[PDB]
Amino acid sequence: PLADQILAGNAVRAGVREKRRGEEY
Amino acid sequence: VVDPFSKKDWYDVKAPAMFNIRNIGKTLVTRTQGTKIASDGLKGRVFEVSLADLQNDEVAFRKFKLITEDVQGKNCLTNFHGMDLTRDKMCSMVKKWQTMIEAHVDVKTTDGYLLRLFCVGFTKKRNNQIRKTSYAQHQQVRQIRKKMMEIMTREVQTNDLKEVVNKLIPDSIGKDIEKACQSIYPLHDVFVRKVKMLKKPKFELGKLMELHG
Amino acid sequence: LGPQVAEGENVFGVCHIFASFNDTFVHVTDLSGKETICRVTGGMKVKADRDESSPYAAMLAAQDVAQRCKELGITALHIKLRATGGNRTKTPGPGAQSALRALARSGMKIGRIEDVTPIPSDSTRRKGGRRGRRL
Amino acid sequence: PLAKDLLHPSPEEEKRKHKKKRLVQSPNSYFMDVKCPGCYKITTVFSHAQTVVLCVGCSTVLCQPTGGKARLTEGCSFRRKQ
Amino acid sequence: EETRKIPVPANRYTPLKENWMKIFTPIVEHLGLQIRFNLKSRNVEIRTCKETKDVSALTKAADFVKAFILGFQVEDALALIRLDDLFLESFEITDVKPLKGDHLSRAIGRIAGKGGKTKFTIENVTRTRIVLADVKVHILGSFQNIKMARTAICNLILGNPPSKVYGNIRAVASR
Amino acid sequence: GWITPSNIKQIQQELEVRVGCLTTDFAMQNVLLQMGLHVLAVNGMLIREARSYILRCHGCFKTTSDMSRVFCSHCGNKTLKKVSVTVSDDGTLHMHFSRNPKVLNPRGLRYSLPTPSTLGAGRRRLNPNASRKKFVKKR
RNA sequence: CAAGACGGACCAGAGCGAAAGCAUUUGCCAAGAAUGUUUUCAUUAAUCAAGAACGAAAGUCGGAGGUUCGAAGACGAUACCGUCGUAGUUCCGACCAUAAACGAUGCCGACCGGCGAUGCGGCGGCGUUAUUCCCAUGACCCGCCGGGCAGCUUCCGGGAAACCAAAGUCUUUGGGUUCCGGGGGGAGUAUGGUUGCAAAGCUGAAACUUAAAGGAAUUGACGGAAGGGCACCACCAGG
Ligand SMILES: [Zn+2]
Repeated sequence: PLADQILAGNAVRAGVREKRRGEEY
Repeated sequence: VVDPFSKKDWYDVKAPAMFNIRNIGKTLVTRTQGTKIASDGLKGRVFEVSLADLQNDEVAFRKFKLITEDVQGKNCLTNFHGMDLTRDKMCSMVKKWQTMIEAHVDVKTTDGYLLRLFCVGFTKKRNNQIRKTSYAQHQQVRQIRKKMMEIMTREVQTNDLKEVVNKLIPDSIGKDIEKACQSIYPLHDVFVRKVKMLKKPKFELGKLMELHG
Repeated sequence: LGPQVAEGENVFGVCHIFASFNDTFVHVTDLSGKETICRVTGGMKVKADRDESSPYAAMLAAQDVAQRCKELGITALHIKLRATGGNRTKTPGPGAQSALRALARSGMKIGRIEDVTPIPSDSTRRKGGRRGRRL
Repeated sequence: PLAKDLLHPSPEEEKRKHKKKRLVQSPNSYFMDVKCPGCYKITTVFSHAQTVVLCVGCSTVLCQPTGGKARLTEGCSFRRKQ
Repeated sequence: EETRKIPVPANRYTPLKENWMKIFTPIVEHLGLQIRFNLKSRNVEIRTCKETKDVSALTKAADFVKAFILGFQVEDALALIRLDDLFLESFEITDVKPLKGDHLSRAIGRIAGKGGKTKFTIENVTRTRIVLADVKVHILGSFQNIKMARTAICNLILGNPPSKVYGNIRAVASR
Repeated sequence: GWITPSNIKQIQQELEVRVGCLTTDFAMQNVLLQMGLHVLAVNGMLIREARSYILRCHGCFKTTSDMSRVFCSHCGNKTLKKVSVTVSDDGTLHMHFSRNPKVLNPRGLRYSLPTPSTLGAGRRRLNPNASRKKFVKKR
């Protein structure tokens, strides 16, 4: 839709990105 | 340096007595300072009022132009000047696969009001018609134009403006054209789309009293 | 100044919104058409010439004329939208819509809306040539 | 297609065709007896007549010319020939 | 109470009928307005009722129906309901240069492009919505977005090839 | 005839003891009212009259109540047409045709074929043997 | 109120005309195609050298009018654009005779597949409409015939192919006839002739120069361009 496009351009993408970094006996 | 609107005043303008709504509005008039007369500013005031502002249950696309020439002290008097149709009605009324037939006459009434009458008519698609287009041939267009010219002439030439405008409120002339031109080509929605004040005789007071009762 | 009309009943002015391609004229006048209440255009409000025909300028001019008529006593208004017409474009643009929206927010009640843009039967040549356009 | 007796076409197909495009061409017209209502004489009238045929005894209009077949007036009777 | 009527041409009666549900619902639940469509006059009439919310939005509701009359999808006209800075601009192709016959049709095809692609591209470039009638063209968007879309459309009907307008409008959107 | 927001909850269907039915589709309501069993609705009161549209075939004379189907069941042609029906509580049904020759005519039905979703619906309803614009193309 | 302009929408797979072209009403004038025809004449026909008539726009001579637009031109900004604006655009009478004046596609005749749309004329028919109109007529509906404008479909055949129901009936080559082309440039140029007030129109070379010029469709590389993913040998905050 038009308003969805306008609000997607008005907001910032976020969400998923897997960043792989980095006892008993 | 000073507001001009304090010197102004207000005149209440109302329609002739045949309309069930009495008051049609208020008008700003300058006051008399001796150089010019306040009644002289109302000798030719032209008002545009839709018919739905003049009747309750009737249609709105028809509008009347009224001439104003008299005032009697916070009582304003108007007179007929012509009519028109709303532009959106005319624009929605011109469809595609059908013929538009236009006619006009210059006719004199019983009391000297020389009028110019316009008529526009459109052809019907039948209730079982399968062809996309419903066109009238040129000779049939000529008979329709002659018929509606002579019908409006015979309806307004020997008639007085009281019953002329009482025909104009429900557009009985359109019903007459729709009934009478049916035997040539079925018309769809015919209207007297314009009445023009061509010539106006000498002004008299008692007739506007009969307009206003 | 309170034109001797009670509470419920109202006086109808008529507003001509000349939405041109350079600015917007919001012109309010009496129902006859001769006596005019106030005429405030887009260039009377904004300072530059970029935004003479902007919707914001038309909005602010509509606010101005609405306030001017409300301090007089006119609450009801008829509307005559009017593009530059003639040979040119024949549809009221965003300025007229902005003026109508602003006059709606101001408390003004709308009467009859009608386009009064001058459509010719068939007029003369346009300001363009055989090839020219806007841009 | 590819098998049809051109010598012996079906009669409805021959009547369907144009009058010149038949196997042997023939007219679509006929002559007819016309009996005026005000008399009892017989008038021989062409179906596609172009002139206003008048009664020999009554001097009344029998047919009106048209683009195609002639239009007989109301009240007169007609019978085809041959 | 205020009322406003919207005409419906004969080519828009079936689209109006088919998705009438998602047309009358967003007016009666959100703006609290009271609507109908008469077949004798072929007019969609909107008027305010007692349980009206934000009376100075009635015009917006009318704009809703108006956009759907011009050929816009109901999602874009519902965006016209939601956003306040959304406007409508209409003009003819011959209204800026006289094109007759096949030249007019070629100008229409240049605005549309193959599969509508060029037209669609301009939309995603300008965040607008364009529906073009037989000779009319209508743009729905904010003011500067309307100006950019009008710029691209006017350049395409000048005779500039769609490739150059494509590249230039992408570069202008980048700015 | 006006539509208010107060009537939106009221407008569900045609609105007029121990056990009832919450059926919605017209087929089950039709057979229940044919049997005389009292059918109920989302509202408190029962249904007295039930009117709707079905698809009747004019080739093999078989009716189908599926409003989305376009081919017939027995003959299998694209030959179903809209015919209205109305039933009551007593078990009496009356079903209305249309005596309009526009619906039943073979006008746009014959055209030569080439050798071998809901958008663009009105373009198909035009007959192929007609004037389209010279620089437009049907696929 | 006046002045000249122009006839929107309706306006189309439409109609008319030899083409160029043609759209406000009414009246007058004389033409015209198709249709219908158990009329008349009896080969009176087809094509074009010479020759003649018309021929968009611009342009040239004289009269009238100049609304809008507007070559040249004067200003302002940056060949593009804006303001003003001359000739012209308009009418009348003579010249000019040129256009992508296109179907980039002689004219007449015959044969060779299908479909249903449309314009006109004719014919046949259940039926509905002029508030169940009391027979006819106009408006629709179905079907047929003839000449048209124009589509869709086809392994008819043809073609270099795009495609064409003609651009088919062509090495199985002959229905009649007019104009016209012979690799690309020089060059539609020079000169001569002819027409024109002029601009120019019609006819029109050679010397020389060159191995190409061009047509039909199809993609594949082709710096690159628009979306994403990842990375402390990329970055933010840092050490
Ligand atoms: Zn069946």
